[PDB]
Amino acid sequence: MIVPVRCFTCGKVIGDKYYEFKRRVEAGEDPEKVLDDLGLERYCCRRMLLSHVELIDDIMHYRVY
Amino acid sequence: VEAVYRCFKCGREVKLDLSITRDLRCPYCGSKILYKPRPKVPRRVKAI
Amino acid sequence: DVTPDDLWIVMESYWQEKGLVRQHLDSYNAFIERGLQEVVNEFGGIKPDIPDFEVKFGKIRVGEPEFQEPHGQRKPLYPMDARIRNLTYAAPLYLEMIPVIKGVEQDPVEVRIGELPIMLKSKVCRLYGLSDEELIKLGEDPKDPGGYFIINGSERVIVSIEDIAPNRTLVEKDERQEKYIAKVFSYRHGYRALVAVERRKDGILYVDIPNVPKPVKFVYVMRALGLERDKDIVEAVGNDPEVQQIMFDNLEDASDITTQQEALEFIGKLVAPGQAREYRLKRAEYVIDNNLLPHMGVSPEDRIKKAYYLGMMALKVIELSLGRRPEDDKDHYANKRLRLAGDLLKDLFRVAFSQLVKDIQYQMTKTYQRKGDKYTFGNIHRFIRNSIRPDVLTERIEHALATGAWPGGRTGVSQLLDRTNYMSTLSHLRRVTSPLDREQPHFEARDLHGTHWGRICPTETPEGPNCGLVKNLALMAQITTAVPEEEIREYLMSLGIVPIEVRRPDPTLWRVYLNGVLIGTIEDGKALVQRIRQDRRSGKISDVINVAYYEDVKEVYVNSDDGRVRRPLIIVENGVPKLTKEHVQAVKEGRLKWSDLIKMGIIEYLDAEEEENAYVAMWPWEVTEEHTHLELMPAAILGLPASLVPYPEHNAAPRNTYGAGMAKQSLGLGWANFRIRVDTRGHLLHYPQIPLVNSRIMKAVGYEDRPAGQNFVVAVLAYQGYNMEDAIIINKASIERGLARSTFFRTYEAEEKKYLGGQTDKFEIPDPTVRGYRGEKYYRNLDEDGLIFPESKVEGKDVLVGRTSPPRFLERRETSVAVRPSEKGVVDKVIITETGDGTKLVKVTVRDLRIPELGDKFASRHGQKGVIGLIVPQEDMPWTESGIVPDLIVNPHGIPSRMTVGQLIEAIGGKVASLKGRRVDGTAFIGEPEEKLRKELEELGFKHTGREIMYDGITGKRLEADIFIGVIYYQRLHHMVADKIHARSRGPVQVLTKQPTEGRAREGGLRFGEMERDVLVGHGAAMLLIERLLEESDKTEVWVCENCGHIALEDKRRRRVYCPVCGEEERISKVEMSYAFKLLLDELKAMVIRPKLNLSER
DNA sequence: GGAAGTAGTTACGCCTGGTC
DNA sequence: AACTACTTCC
RNA sequence: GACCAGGCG
Ligand SMILES: [Zn+2]
Ligand SMILES: [Zn+2]
Ligand SMILES: [Zn+2]
Repeated sequence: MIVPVRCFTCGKVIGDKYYEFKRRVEAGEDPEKVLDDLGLERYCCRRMLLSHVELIDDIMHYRVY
Repeated sequence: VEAVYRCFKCGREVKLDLSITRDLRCPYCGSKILYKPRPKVPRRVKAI
Repeated sequence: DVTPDDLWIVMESYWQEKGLVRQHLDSYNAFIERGLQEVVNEFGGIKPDIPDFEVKFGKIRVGEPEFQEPHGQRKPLYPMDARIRNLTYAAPLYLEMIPVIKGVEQDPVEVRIGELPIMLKSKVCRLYGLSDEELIKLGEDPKDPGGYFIINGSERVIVSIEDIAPNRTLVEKDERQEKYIAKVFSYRHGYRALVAVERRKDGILYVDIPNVPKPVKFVYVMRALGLERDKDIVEAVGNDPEVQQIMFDNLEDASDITTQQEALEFIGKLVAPGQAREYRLKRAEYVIDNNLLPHMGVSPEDRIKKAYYLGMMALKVIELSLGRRPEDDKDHYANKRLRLAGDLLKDLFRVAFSQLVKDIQYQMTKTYQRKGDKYTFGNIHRFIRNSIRPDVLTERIEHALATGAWPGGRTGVSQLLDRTNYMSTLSHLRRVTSPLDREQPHFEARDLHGTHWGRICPTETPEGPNCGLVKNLALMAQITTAVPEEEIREYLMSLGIVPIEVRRPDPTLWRVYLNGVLIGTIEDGKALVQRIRQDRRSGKISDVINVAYYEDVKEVYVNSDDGRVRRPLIIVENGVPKLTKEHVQAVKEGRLKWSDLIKMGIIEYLDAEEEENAYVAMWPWEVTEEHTHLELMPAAILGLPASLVPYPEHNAAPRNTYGAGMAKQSLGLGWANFRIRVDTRGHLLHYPQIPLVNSRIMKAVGYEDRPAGQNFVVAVLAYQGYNMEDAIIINKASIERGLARSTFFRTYEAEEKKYLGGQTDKFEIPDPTVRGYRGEKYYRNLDEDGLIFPESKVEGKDVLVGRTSPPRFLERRETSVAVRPSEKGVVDKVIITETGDGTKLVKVTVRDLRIPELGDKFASRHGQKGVIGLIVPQEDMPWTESGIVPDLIVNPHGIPSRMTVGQLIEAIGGKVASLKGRRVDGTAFIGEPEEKLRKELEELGFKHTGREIMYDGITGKRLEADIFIGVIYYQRLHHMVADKIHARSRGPVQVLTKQPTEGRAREGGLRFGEMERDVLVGHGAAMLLIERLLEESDKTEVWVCENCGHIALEDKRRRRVYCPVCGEEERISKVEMSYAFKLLLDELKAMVIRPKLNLSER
């Protein structure tokens, strides 16, 4: 849905890094280099950013009022 | 009894009484479906 | 040559142009475009009992989806409103009537004959051809593929039925009487006829007709069908000398007894027993014209063609007798045609239209007789309009769709659509079922056939009774829609085929069969087949046409029917495939589409018959001059849930089946529309994730936009014996951070029902003076209107819609709606609306947060099911030298017995994907090899085996062995322990048997069956058996008259006990027995049986 | 002795929903 | 359906 | 209450 605030495994905060990672990867930079620059060294943290889906945009359209 | 109701297609509020009004419809877009709105009261939620 | 990675582009284009539900949409669009008018053309004009009046039928027209308000008019209706207000998403159906007054036709009148339910996303629905934003504005998920119906607010999907090919004769051996049996299922206007011929052990030929109670000698039927001459019969059946002799022997004993004119009478004796000779003749000719080979026709002119077809069937059974041909396989897909939504709707509409036609005839006759001819001919339009009564057809169709019981013996045709997630819905929309009974051991029908390759998924099938009988389509499968047969017949005849009337079949002449019926004869049948396929590739012949030949028996089969499962292949000619690199580039750049490639003759569609003639290669480097086709993508032979599994060829087949079946039960964002959707139950994983090791097919289909599951860090070690026996150990810190979190939705419904006489019920908070009043605490959250405020915490047995009904006790009774006794949550949404009839309707949705706990079921894509055996704090979990803590631990003892190497390869691939920052391709046969993954893991700085040095959290020292750890995509299934736990101390009982009710929803009791009774007996526990089966179910006391043995009567008014049968008052004593046994005594005293009871002193 | 007919069975729970 | 076992006409 | 369908071991 929306990017998790913390890594499920070790609790490192990765909420802010997702949008930077997405824009840098779309810019054409190497994903490994981007993830290293962001500070995610453990592959548990890299799993959180690499496998996340922004589903909030696709469901914001329907309101419950 | 006048009750606050919210339309389905449009989000703007509609006022009527179910017991009296035989026909329920938003008198602006003709929508038969309405939402009972959330009361403006505090709700305590445990963050766990 | 072309890389398989380049054929992937073409396959992706195939899935892009045509969705995953194209079979339903194609069949239903064909039904609407031509099927309805075809049915109405079968149903000739209504002729009533009027002197000079009858009505012809014009053109069927279906309008836009609209709903007639009870007090308003036909407003436009959209699917969301249809599925929220509990309506049926249907459209008006209009039929023109042509009145024929004394042989002349007046101006037409358009009358509505009923409503026809509309399948979503079809060419008549309001969602057709709408952009994503337009569908979103209508409160719909643009990812939804349609292909289903909405009937009374519920989504119904019609599952295709794997029937036997119609009008095709199959030969097989009885193996009991040494009788060769050849049967055909002739279809005409929705009616099937099982015409079979039989060569018994005596060498005589017998024919079976469904409505003829006894078999009849074949020559008798042949002569009854207009074949006067014996030599003509012998020539027509066959020209081979051995067959000629067999027919001569079979015909001498027939001609010596029954001639041409005698055969009809002989059949009439069995069909219509009695002395009425004219009635016997009428019944015999009726069962000949209608009940024997109906597909040939019902007119006497079609009798002769029936004779030719019967002769061909006899020739086939004789050839089987001589062993010149093998037995016909019934599981071979050349012999099975699917029945889709279009044809099933056609049959159902035919039945409903027959009902409507008969009803209108009755109404017309009655109204004419009961008001003469004053206005029937003065104004015929009103006479027709008032006699319509259109509700019959719509009620019949809607009832059939809602219950699923089709006309005839078919049941379960329409099933409730599964909306657990994306995979479940799409797989349900791509499902195939067999009509065979699930109880019987259909060993030949429950096994995988070689013809299933590319047509049916080899691994996705349910466990248990339905195994093998319920099948799902392969991703490359395409199901045909029929083309007009007459044009195909004319083209084939123009190709050089001469009809059998002019030229008779000969051993050196090819027998050509179109659509399973023999049409003519040609020489050099291979040339005809080559010309046919060359014409099809050139584009002048439609795609649906398929042709095959058989050198063994010199037969050319041409198929143009509907319901054939086909697969696409690349045409290979002279060792060079037709597809080239420039075609792939054009497809990639969007200049070329899949239909274009099919039209140019680059890619071909083959069913089982044509594939029999093929020699298919599997890889481009395997192509030789002898190959006829090349496989577009061998990984597309799997189903969709089966394609979810990564590295499926490194797993055992049972585990692949388990994983494919469990992929349809996972939790995730199945549809973005869930918030405003009203559904009985639903789930929502709070943080779905893309599988790090995933197939490219999953991205092409769209599973990535609706993922269901998460990537876990999995360590394979034994930990405190709490993951023993397929149990799973999980991390508490991971759960508390959102791992596998989910929310459960339930939607309760309350309707303000309007009873007869104006006695309505009311939405209100009931006063305590009403009967059946619950506690005043249960109405705590209710509003004065009578509805619970949203976002108000609701626990078990709290009411949501306070409701009171008119009294019917022998004050107003209470019928309010409360949550189920074992369910809690928060009121997410309360909507109010109006029903179809006009009564008020309210839907209340309650959401319950389900944090994982002990007992919740988790599964991986490789079939490793398990429940949480323990929830361990993070400080107790082991950790790796790289700082990696598992989110989940699995016992190694579950790996080797199951032989799921694919799970280990997926763990390696997931670790490599996380380290690289690029997801790993795990496609079925072109995915990244395990050797490459191990080498890459080695180069990334980790051990190539995937084992890592781990430390014990409890004691702090490193484990002796290097622990295998990786990233595996685990999914949480909807089998939560909160939805299954049940306990009943004491509660309601059934009225009939006084035993506890059945079901978790109604405080039911657990059935202590007879198997448990034998278990208790084998232990010697006699008093425990008494306590479990007598005290705790239905213990009662009865009065028995010792003199007679009947049951004595106790008069509570007179305070006396006596036996009415004999009038005894002193020899009466109590006995103790289960109420079920007293009921049994009652049912035995019924049907006149006397169960006299003898009593003993204890 | 056939040679057909006829009848009698075909695991145990459990859960969900939907329609009568 | 697919097995058995009778039954029962032959 | 009994019918159907889908699952679970
Ligand atoms: Zn981490
Ligand atoms: Zn409105
Ligand atoms: Zn007595």
